[PDB]
Amino acid sequence: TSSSTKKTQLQLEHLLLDLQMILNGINNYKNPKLTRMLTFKFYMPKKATELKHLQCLEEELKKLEEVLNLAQSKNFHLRPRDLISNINVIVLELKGSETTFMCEYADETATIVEFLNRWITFSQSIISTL
Repeated sequence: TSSSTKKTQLQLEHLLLDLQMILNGINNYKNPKLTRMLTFKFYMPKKATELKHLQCLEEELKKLEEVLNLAQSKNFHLRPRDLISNINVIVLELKGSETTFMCEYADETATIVEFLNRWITFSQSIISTL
């Protein structure tokens, strides 16, 4: 692979790992607020096959932050503000130069777990196809 491909694969892995960390940290037998967190409704991408589709993740990060404020502080090195800001920086760069592309959402909302599963899968998939 090229150097550009490799650094994109690296940004995507860093994105992956932070999304993974959030999901593991909230979705476990020990989190007494998981039930409450699952009541929130995340918008989902209609299609997520290309880096520009990360726009759909970006637009949900404020919501993600709000839900993460219910999590166990002890499960995260960073405060949710700082973790989400890091994800935001990576997403902004990975999605590419913003055209007239606002992203297209599915009608069905999803729990935080479904939402994070979608984006982790998306990231794993794109790494594999670069």
